[PDB]
Amino acid sequence: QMRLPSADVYRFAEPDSEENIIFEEGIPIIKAGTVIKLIERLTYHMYADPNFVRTFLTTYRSFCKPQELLSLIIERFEIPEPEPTEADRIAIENGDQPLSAELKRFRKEYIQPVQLRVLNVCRHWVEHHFYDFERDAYLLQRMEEFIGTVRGKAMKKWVESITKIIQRKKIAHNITFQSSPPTVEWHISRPGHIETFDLLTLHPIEIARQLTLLESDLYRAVQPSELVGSVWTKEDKEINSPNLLKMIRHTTNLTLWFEKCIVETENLEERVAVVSRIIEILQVFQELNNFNGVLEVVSAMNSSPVYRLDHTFEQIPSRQKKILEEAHELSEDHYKKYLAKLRSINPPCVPFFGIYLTNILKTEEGNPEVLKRHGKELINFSKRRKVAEITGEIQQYQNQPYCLRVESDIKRFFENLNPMGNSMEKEFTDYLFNKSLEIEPRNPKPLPRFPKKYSYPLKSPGVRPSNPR
Amino acid sequence: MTEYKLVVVGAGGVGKSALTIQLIQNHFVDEYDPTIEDSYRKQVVIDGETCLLDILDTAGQEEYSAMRDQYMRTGEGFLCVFAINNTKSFEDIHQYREQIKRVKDSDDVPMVLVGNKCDLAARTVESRQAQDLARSYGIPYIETSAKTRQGVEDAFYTLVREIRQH
Amino acid sequence: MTEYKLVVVGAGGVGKSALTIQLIQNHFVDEYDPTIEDSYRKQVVIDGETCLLDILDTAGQEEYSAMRDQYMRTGEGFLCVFAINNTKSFEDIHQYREQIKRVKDSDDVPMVLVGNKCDLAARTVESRQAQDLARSYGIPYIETSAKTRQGVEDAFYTLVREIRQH
Ligand SMILES: Nc1nc2c(ncn2[C@@H]2O[C@H](COP(=O)(O)OP(=O)(O)NP(=O)(O)O)[C@@H](O)[C@H]2O)c(=O)[nH]1
Ligand SMILES: [Mg+2]
Repeated sequence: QMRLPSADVYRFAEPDSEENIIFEEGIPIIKAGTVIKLIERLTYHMYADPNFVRTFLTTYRSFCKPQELLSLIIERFEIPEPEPTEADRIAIENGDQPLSAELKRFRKEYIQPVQLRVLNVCRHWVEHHFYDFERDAYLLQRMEEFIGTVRGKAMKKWVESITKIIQRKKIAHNITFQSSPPTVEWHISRPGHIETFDLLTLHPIEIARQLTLLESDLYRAVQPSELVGSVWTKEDKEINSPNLLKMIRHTTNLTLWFEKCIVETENLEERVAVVSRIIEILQVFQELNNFNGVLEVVSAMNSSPVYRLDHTFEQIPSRQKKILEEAHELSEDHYKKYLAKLRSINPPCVPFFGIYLTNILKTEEGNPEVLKRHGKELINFSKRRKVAEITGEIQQYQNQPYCLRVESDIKRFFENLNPMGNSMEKEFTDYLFNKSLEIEPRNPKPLPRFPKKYSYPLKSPGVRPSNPR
Repeated sequence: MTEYKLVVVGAGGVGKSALTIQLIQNHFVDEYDPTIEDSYRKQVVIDGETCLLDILDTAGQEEYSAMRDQYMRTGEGFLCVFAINNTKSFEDIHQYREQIKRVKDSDDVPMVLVGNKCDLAARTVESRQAQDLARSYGIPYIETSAKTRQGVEDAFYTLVREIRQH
Repeated sequence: MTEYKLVVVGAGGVGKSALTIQLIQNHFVDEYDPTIEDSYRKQVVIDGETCLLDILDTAGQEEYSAMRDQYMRTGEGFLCVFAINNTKSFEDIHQYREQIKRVKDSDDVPMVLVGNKCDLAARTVESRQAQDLARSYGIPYIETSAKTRQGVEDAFYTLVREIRQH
């Protein structure tokens, strides 16, 4: 077989037992275990699991502190070499050079793979979870000292590599595309005249494209640290989940802006034009696989102020009612259609984050942090593999970039959108609803008429792109 | 058989998902995976009649405030939850009730007020306060501890009874 | 949606990591940072069918036994890479092919011969030579450039089709 070091000088040698490591009922999958056992598997010498490394580096803070994680992997790296075998002693005692077949097998099959995987955990730690180091300066000094004490011709390759990555992170991403981005489309408003920009004056195709770029960047900016431990729901959410909250807020302001554009267009004929344009934007969103965008529109159409406008929707063409209906159907029966849709599209895409938040939360509130066995308290790692499975899925959709050209002014126009103004949620929400009652009173109150407000043609240019450029 | 769409509303952190979980999941299994089908349906017998509970839980999505109307509209009954150690969440109830009344376009919407005990912190809302608020709205008041599974079934079953008698 | 397990192997420095990050992020890694073991996930629609690609990026450093057989056990398709301006990397190809053929124990393991860095002008490996090797193994030969994306999808997706048709 192969003799491991003494469990008295190397803790990571204690044998597996029902009291320190539980496996899931084709590498083994850990259900639970001690921090020591978990770190042993994190850097095992038999197989490999980049998947374990991410799960661990993403969730360990709840069951082990950073300073402690580092001490532990340094101990893990510090493997003691075995004693000369009887054969070797015989040779040495005779003045000849020992073959040391066991020492060499032990270095090749245990030490090499373990030390390398420890360095690997260090590379990833520093490379994608550098925040642990920004918040703890001493932790970083220790990492540097450690990496700097690593002697060896072999290790040299990686030591240098990790040192550079560490410095690159202390000091302060270009994209190449298959084909070229389609030409930016203009309608009534022209380049430079940002004073005219509005829901109907900009080309609907372009509105969907620019919002899709905005929404995609917002999506790709959410880091796993903003999701783990359900921190976006704690009182320090503004500090721990800034990127997430920024993205959710954009979605809200956009849904509200859509609602405002509708209910503030008192004239029925013009409001119908407004609603049609929004449904057309929805159409392009589906095309671009921007589900976040599709839901913002679905949400607006289903809000109290808009939902009740029967006279408006009665005048919407069938092709569009159908588009809106299928879109609405995505969220029915607990997002069944949507989940299926998302699993089948060819990205890039911009998923709806709501689903992930709900699952991550239920997973954190429905699984114990530890599992007790014979008194001993093991770390419930399966709970962690479940949260990481979700953060991984989120990350998978963050890689693929959209091949769309940014239009600085339209982007700016949408970034400064502020439907609510200086009002508070309730006051504004009530305002929109009263407007809805004004433009289309509750039965049997008669339906009034109102003067038009738009001075430009309301005909949409349509959502089919043009070729010239 | 009949299916009741029950919706759990209330500020974030009050323990809405914990309630939903406590009711639907199997409390006698080491692992729970919310990313698995029908983790929202549950067949139960209430007052003899056998029905199917479909719980609409959106915990974690509190921030998507403009998606609220949509989520609510399909509910037939509502659990208005709040934390007993969180006065804010309690003072939030009034508006949650008004939002439900608006989206359902009705003044007689089946609902229950639920005071949940999340942790061992200092209670800051006394049940009398809640009882009185609940009475002014003409609705049932139920205190819970999803953490010890106390009062959970009671809160949902009471809501279903409200629907059956509406 | 089906899941495919791709493994990228080959001498250190040939561009195994660059090709993968170009595929996954449409970004060209211009600096050198030795790989120990990395994994990437990618959902993509190939030939009208939605796939979930699991790509394992290995360490080229040809002085790491044991760890090798370890990852070739699970992989179902292999990308054998060499740089067209590194004759030694091309001559290491047969080693990898033999090792896979052995680990997975079979003579028809789905693979693709990939000659990378075809953007560079200083070519020291002739397409004809590479091609001859691919024909001897009964696999396709695809020249790529992680820098310009040239042939990148072709290589990875061709491998997917081979795993599907195997
Ligand atoms: N001009 C050019 N340089 C390339 C190309 N692909 C990789 N390189 C360069 O070659 C070097 C090594 O690439 P890399 O992807 O790290 O190689 P690897 O095979 O993963 N190395 P290892 O096995 O050590 O992890 C880098 O400096 C990278 O930018 C290519 O197509 N063109
Ligand atoms: Mg590499």
